[PDB]
Amino acid sequence: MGIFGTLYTGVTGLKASEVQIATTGNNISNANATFYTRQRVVQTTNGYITT
Amino acid sequence: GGVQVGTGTAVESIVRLHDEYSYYKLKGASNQLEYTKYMASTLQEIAQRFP
Repeated sequence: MGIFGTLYTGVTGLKASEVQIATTGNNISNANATFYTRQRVVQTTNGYITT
Repeated sequence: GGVQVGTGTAVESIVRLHDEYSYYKLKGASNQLEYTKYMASTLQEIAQRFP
């Protein structure tokens, strides 16, 4: 029953999918306006321990 | 979002080159050549008229 909570949490991870819609659309945005400088992507480090 | 968007591409409102004054050099030059050549055309022509 509590695991059901995991499912909506997964949806939050799925919403992480949506940004790559935003990124691809935004990144594509710069048509030949010859004055642009890019903006670019990141990935993060992590670590988690238990008792 | 978390980053501002300079949105893509657009066109500029149309205009003509900075300077004409060079063209002014010709406008003045015209008048004087317009003098000499016209004066010439008449004068030598006349010079043959009455030899």
